Amino acid sequence: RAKVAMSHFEPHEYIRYDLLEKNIDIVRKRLNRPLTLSEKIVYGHLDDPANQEIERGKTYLRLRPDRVAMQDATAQMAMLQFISSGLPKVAVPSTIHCDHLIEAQLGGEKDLRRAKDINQEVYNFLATAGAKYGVGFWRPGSGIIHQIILENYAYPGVLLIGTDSHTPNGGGLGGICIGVGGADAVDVMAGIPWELKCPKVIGVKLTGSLSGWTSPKDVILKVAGILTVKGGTGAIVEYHGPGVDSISCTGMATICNMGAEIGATTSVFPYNHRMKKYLSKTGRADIANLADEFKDHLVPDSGCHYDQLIEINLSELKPHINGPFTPDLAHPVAEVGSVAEKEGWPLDIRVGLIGSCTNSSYEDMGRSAAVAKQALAHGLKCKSQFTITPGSEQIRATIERDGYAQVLRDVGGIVLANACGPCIGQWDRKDIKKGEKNTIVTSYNRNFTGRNDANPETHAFVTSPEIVTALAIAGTLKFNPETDFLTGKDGKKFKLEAPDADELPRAEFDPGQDTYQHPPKDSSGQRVDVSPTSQRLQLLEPFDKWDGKDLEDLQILIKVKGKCTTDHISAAGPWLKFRGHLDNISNNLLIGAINSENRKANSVRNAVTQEFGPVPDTARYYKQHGIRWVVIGDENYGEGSSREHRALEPRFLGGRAIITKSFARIHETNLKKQGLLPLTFADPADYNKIHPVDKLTIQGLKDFAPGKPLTCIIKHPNGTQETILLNHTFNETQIEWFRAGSALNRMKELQQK
Ligand SMILES: O=C(O)C[C@@](O)(C[N+](=O)[O-])C(=O)O
Ligand code: SF4
Repeated sequence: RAKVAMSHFEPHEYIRYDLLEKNIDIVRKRLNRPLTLSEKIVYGHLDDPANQEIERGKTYLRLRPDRVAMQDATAQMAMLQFISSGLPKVAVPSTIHCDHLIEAQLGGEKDLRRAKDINQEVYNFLATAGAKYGVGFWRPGSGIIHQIILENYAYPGVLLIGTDSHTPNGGGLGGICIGVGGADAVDVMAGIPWELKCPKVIGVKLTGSLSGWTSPKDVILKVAGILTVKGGTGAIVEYHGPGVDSISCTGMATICNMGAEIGATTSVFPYNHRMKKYLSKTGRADIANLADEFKDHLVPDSGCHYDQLIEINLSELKPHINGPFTPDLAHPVAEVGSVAEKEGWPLDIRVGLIGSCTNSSYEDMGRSAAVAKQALAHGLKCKSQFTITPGSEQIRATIERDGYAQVLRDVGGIVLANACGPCIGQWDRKDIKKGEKNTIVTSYNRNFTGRNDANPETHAFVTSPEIVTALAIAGTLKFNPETDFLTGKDGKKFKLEAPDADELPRAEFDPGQDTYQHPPKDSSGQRVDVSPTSQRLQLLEPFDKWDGKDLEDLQILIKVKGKCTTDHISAAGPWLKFRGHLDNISNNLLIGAINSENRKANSVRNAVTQEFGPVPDTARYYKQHGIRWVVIGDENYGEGSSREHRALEPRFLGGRAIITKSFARIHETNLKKQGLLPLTFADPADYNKIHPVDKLTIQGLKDFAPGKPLTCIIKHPNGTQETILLNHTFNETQIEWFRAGSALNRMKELQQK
């Protein structure tokens, strides 16, 4: 066909639209119905399109992703498990991005230099394992994973998996980009088919066009409010309609990115002329030309069916700000000042933070600079503290060159290193004490309790970068940039004009400094060294195989009440230090979950000693004494970030099963991967039949089968027993993971020994 390379760093790996077309055509001859865009890309990547059972919401698809991307907080454990597989080289184009371990303290260069010294052991390990297994390495300072992927690796029609739940960002360039745990990335790096439950498809038809203060962020702040955080579970969100040509390519990436907050499998936009324009300005005009020739396969079929349709008229949409402790609590900016007042949310904004991969594009920085130049023209500067995170080195070098960084510095902003920083709590925040109630507004995406600064009483609101800038200048939520007046230096009242700015640089992007490290694909004789006394890295010891018996008289470690995110199960911030060390990071296990017994965090009753104490310590006491335990959870258990540490930590400390009303997708997959039993109540009311003191027996593991429920005997202290039924979503492939003790153990059994 054409021999067009997948990226500038892999000149030999060609885009296979011929394969994609061939597979779409085998499948549509079988289904004889129009296919949505996500169906064309996903089914076009099936391992076996002639025989695969295809039913939305029901069958597991065996897929062949084109590439794997990892960020350094999840890459360490993905690579420790790849190292246990014993396999010599990764099977597909794979990259590591070092963006999660650079703490914000002093700003830019200073924080990067400190991070490189503090994290040397870990950056060393990743660069060395990268050179040895043939994984490309983007050095600390290079940029945030999703911005480097949009700029270099995402293209129309790619199926990409990343060990990070905001991998959907890549949907802004017409690709299917899906968040997974590190063990799923090991399947694909090992060359074995990746499995994904066939998604439902929610269509969102966009009408009209954006005007004035409304930006692409408002489309997904509005959708999250409509769908709620559990509304997109098990579905891909597919944006379509005449209003799509009104959104820049980075804007589409913004909207696809935050679809992670409604639990969606991923989001996607159809190939159009805004993507073509972005591909040509990022050195990939040959890929835009090839996608023009396969354009029919990169847009939805006429008359395709969506399982749910939502319509949004971009011309009526007005600025939104969401939170404070969930991303789906939506408010127009115009009314948040009055709702805050009512609910007792601090009206004064201590810190305004722009950037992160969600909103650090050249157009986002240009629009924020446009608001900032107006304030400057009246002698004002920010009343709140103000920080700016560039998404990549190329964006930092280009906004520096075109003068936007200096405008943002002149209004009082501090430019932070090109890294997650305050977005996952890597922020040395000193202006408030812990427990001090305060408000910060961000252009980020998640705004859950204690995530930006480990203070549970910080009220974080997510909005667009131009609104964070307007509100940072005002210093209060009780300011609506569309209506209200500011007072300059000179005494005159003035109103902020709506920001206008170029979406892409008129000149080319300035690539900034050299940050990519290609693997020697020659040499590769590296020795990965993990010191046996390291506190940051530890090689894995395999988990135990199943004993062949039912699980009797299980102790409940904790029955959790309400929301239980993976930041409640395995907190980030300070614990990022131990992401490559399973025993040390297991000391945060479930310390944020609320115990229904006393409604406290990290305070559970030890059944033997009858002392209330920390959840980690109690689980290690049960493990030490041979007591197998269970977690009982509520709805959407495991919501959030993809970190497989939330599944590895309960396995390591002696847990056996997690029984909930429902699971978020990535966490449920991660639990199955590590040999635990994620089970749901066949009747959710049965959550109330189980009390912390009850013991449980799960029966029927001997004839464990797809679609057959498991029986659970609740043993009450007084001698009463109640039998209830538990559903599970295991197919046969996955029951083999459970019988072997984990998916990695099963893979190593298939290597003939
Ligand atoms: O797992 C991590 O490293 C944290 C993270 O960036 C990742 N994520 O999976 O969403 C987040 O947003 O919580
Ligand atoms: S922590 Fe924030 S900036 Fe980093 S990859 Fe996740 S969403 Fe993006």
